[PDB]
Amino acid sequence: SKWLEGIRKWYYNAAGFNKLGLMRDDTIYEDDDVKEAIRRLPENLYNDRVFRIKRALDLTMRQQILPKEQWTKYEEDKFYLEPYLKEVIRERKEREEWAKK
Amino acid sequence: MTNIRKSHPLMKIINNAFIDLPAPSNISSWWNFGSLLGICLILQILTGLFLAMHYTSDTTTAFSSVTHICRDVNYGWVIRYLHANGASMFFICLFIHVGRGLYYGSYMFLETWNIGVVLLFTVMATAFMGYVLPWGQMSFWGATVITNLLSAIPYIGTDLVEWIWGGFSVDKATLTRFFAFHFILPFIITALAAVHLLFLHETGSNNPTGISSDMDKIPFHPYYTIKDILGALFMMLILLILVLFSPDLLGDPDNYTPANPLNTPPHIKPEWYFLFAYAILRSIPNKLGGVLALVASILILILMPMLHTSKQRSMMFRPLSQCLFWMLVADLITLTWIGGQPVEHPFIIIGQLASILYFLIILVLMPITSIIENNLLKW
Amino acid sequence: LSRFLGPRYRELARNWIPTASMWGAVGAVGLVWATDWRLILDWVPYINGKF
Amino acid sequence: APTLTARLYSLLFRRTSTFALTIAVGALFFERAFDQGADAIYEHINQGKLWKHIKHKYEN
Amino acid sequence: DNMSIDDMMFFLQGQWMRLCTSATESEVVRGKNILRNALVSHLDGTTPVCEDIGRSLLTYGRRIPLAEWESRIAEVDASVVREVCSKYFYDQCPAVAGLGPIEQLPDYNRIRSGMFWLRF
Amino acid sequence: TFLRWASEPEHDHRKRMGLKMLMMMGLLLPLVYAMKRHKWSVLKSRKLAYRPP
Amino acid sequence: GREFGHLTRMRHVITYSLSPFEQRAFPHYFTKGIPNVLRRTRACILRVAPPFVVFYLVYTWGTQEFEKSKRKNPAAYEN
Ligand code: HEM
Ligand code: HEM
Repeated sequence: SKWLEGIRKWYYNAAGFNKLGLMRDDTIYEDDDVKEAIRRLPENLYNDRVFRIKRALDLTMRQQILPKEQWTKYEEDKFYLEPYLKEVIRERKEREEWAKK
Repeated sequence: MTNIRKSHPLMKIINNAFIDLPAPSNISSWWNFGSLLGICLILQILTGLFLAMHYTSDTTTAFSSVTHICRDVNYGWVIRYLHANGASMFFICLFIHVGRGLYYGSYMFLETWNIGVVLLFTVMATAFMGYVLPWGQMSFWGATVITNLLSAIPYIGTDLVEWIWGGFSVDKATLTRFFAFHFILPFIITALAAVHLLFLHETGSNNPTGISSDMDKIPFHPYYTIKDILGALFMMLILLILVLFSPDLLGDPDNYTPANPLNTPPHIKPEWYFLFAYAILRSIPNKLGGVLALVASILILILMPMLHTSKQRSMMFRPLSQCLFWMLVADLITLTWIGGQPVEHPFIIIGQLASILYFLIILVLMPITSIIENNLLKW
Repeated sequence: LSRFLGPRYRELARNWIPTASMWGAVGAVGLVWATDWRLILDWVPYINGKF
Repeated sequence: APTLTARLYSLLFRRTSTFALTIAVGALFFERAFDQGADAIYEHINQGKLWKHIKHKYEN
Repeated sequence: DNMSIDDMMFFLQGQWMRLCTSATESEVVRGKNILRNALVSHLDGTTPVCEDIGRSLLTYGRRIPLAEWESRIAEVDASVVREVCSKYFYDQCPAVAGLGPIEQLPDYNRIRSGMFWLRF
Repeated sequence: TFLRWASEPEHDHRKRMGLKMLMMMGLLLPLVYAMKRHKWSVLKSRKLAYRPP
Repeated sequence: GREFGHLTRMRHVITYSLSPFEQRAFPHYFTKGIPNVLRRTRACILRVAPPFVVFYLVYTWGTQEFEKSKRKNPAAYEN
């Protein structure tokens, strides 16, 4: 596990979404399941996601990166969207299975 | 009362297109290459129209007409070399735009991407037909080889080739047909580009981070208008450098000799933008296999959206995918270089390996790498 | 392909196969008719008079 | 005490009409001046080669 | 409304520029009459009169009599209005504060561009 | 030299136009860049603050 | 469809901006710009350069090998 966690942390630091203040779920592609998951988010998390995204887009606009002390840590990254996305995908799978037979 | 910009129908369309279009605030200079392509298309249309006022499509007078444009039409050389080097700048911008689409996941816009692939095919056809028009040795023999490639198609290849030729081989009929087609196609390109922009505006524009930028949209008129003008100025600088300092840098010298159908030039190579496809064609020993590989090289952009497996649209946050992407770009440069070089022991194997690596990177290595990245992110 | 692998889609394929076969025949005849494909047209009795 | 730039604004740049007229006149004079200067530079760089530099020898 | 902010801003800036560039005598007379009525109506009752006295002493150092206000209003003409509006409103960077669903509110570059007319 | 003149009779004129375009671009590109920066400074200096209730 | 009014829903995000005429076009252009360019180059180079390094190696090897191929082989004329 520790070796796997090490390589995962290496990839996390290699990717730059922590540098821009974004969390992992902030960087997911907005497909229809993801759109429904975003729609279902509670207001606080939705507003926080919107602001983090806006701040990141602003930083990329000026080709700057957030100060290192403000970088999102690997441990403190919270997968807020993941439960909602799993629920949405489960509902879609159930609908597809019913359609199959 | 109403503002005429928002209410008059033509002005309404123009406003929604390039005045009040909500554009992401973080699009980079890689997002100016599309406007650069549009400017290149308009410039090519104007320059080609002025060239055609002095160009004659008969074989007896084609080369003499080109010489007349170069030496006797006032500022004719400016127009001619503007066209010749603007084609190269056109393909530079096309390749850069395709690379931007691959890198930032812009291919997820399915309709825009497919219309863009159609535009790429039409532009490559226009360039090939235009190159025949000066009727030099390179024009004649490159046309012969590229058209002869179609004969590999089973059971209809000979008939299709002879129909396109208008005869048994490339001759006056083929030259006149290519002139007519090279004239008409750019306007079809403009129409397809209009459809392209329509589909793009339907879904907006993807930003470099790959995340939806509806929160951070800015008007197009007060920002990207001046940004694109600046890009146009830089592109014009590069183009005028080519035109006024190295007018023959990107053109083969042999095309300045009148076409001799009985003697071939020492080297028969297509223009530089076609060189990677030419190398892929030469890589496969079988003729039909080579033609199919050449078609698949471009058609793989159609399959690119299906191949997408990463949970992230853009490669900005995917380092391994970036390594693969730059390997692909280097491989394309390698293919261009090999297509330039003669078919011999060192170049053949490098070309074969390069083509295999191109198809492998696009089809297998990239999706598996994206899956690995998804696992690494615990997605 | 995962979604379209079930009993209903297999039934749906069977329902539309006769229609798909019929349209394919329309394409087959149209191609031969438009191209005047002598290979196929020689077998047809009356049209064989063309050649 | 207005600076030169403020004076220029308040005189010509305030209203678009005077701005455009200034742009046009500047365009004409700049065209003349730049043409003269650049031609001088090119001639000096290529001094001794240009036909205009050697026509006198073969003329008359 | 959220979808009418841009239009209203356009019309407001258009009115500003119209006053700056091509004001007319009739609307000037209307504005002067409205100002006279506002001045006379406001200074009615002990509370507003005392407020005006105190504020005028603090600011103007003197309570400007209504006759002086009338004379100054009467001096105003279309030329005066155009001059002062061009000085304070034309090609001047504005200060904008927005609250609520203000997404349609034009970006500051557009707002500043509206402060001048390319025709004038 | 004569053959080069024959092949490219616009050589000297091409060089003159190239010099002129180099000077004109050296003038314009900084100026158009300055205009772009002037328009973009509002966004570049923009400060966004999240103030949740 | 996609118009500024109804693009998305955002709340409690306050943005402060300055007039272009009140701010400098090139603020700290070289003092800050050059370090930022160096940082961007450092981040990108490890991913970008190695493929082109491999291409350069391949190109040099191919050119040299072709030149050797054209060159005469003494053993062919030993007899
Ligand atoms: C995307 C647009 C275009 C591309 C990429 C393109 C490409 C080319 C190329 C590569 C050449 C060879 C020039 C040379 O060998 O020096 C050429 C020549 C020519 N094209 Fe185009 N062309 C385009 C549009 C047009 C249009 C719209 C016209 C006419 C309305 C036109 C008319 C000509 C003519 C007359 C020539 C002969 C110039 C010469 O002999 O050097 N072209 N074109
Ligand atoms: C003459 C050729 C072309 C013209 C005139 C043209 C025009 C444009 C323009 C004006 C844009 C918007 C500006 C921008 O996004 O940078 C654009 C974007 C785009 N084009 Fe092209 N294009 C051409 C070739 C292509 C090709 C060959 C492809 C794909 C193989 C393509 C696919 C796309 C895509 C996916 C976008 C979306 C980019 C984004 O959303 O960031 N286009 N095109």
